[PDB]
Amino acid sequence: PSRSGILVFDVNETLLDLTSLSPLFERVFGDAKVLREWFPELILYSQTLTLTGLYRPFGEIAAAVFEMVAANHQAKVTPDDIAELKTRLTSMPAYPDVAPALTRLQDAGFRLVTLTNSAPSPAPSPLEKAGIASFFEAHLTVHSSQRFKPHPSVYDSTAETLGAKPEELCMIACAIWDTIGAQARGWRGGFVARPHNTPLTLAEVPQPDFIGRDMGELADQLIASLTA
Amino acid sequence: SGILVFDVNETLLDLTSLSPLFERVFGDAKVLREWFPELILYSQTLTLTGLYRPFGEIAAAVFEMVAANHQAKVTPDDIAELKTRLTSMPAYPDVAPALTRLQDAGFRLVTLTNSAPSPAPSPLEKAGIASFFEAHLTVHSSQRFKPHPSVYDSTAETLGAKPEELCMIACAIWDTIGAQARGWRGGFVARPHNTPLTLAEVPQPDFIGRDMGELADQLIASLTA
Repeated sequence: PSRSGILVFDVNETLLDLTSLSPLFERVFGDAKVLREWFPELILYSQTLTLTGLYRPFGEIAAAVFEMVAANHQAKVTPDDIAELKTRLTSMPAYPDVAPALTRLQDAGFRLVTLTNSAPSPAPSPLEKAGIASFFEAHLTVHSSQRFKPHPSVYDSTAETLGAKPEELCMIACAIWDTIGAQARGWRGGFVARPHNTPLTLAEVPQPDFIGRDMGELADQLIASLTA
Repeated sequence: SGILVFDVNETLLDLTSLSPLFERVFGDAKVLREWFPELILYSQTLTLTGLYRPFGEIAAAVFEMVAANHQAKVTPDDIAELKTRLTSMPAYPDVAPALTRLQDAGFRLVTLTNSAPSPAPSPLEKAGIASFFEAHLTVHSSQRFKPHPSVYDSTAETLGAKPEELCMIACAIWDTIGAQARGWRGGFVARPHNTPLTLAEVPQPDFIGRDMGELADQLIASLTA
């Protein structure tokens, strides 16, 4: 029974702050801005392996891509750097606005779930460390699909697992590519702006059903919609 | 004998020629290196989700998206200039000699690109190197971007070739990965800001050159290995 609806949250960038990796980019590359290059490269190659029928765990593509991007700049990279990337990736802090919005949405009767590209860790997971894991009834990953978002099977198997119908699900992300993936499967999409994350707009591509400049505004819209 | 299938953007045609537009709009030409992966990422996203728009339009919408991300102002004029520049990239100096060599060596030469067909003249025609090729293929008719398996299979089908007779040439390792997954050979050419991805269990390129001349040496070598 979905209640107000099921809200399926993306984790990296959406809940957890990617700029917390900056220091490592500042040091190794002499420019923190390289973060904004390495990340799309990472997403790109995860969707590449997905399209060609290959799978390696996200953190591993992340390390290979960090190496790749390093070579591209002629920047030196030690096995120490790669381990720190793993450390920082799995320890990203939650945006301050997340816990109050999760509280409000729970109280408004929403079911709350996470769906990430990141492979299962041993405990503690990044959200556990961040102190926000317990807001959610389930924490799912692409590892069981052996394919990255936005492949349809990631969303479909998630809806299966939750015994939910697409009309009852809402994918929440700051990445329009993830909302696009979910909407194409019949889910609703909810966009939350994060610094350096604005929506893409393109003909024939459904827009998000809900948009907020931050998680609190998005929760205003999701809650408003229950009675609107 | 062997069919070499060349990626076009970045590989044959010089992407850094877009720099002055990134300089002007963003106060930093390096933003080129953020925009371009976002573009490829979104093309692949559309393909994965059953959506399609031409590459040049994804390019424009991603350019706007990245502008907003930087809080940089962007007018319809800036977008128009992106189109013009995307369709006018010059050939790297090393291309015509390498292609002359490969042709004289007996290779069939073919191009394959994500970019939609335009009215003549094409980017390759303007650069003066189109005529080295026997065919210019695009993903357009199939409405799926590289590296979706069907792009390569439909290419082999179109050329009446089997996978063993084909070698994908790109500075984009994701494109060589795409082709090798369908049993093609892959040939990687370093271009500035492109180095190979090395990842466990992902096939490496069959051939690697630090430029198109060196790549052509290795391909000419494997003729009687």
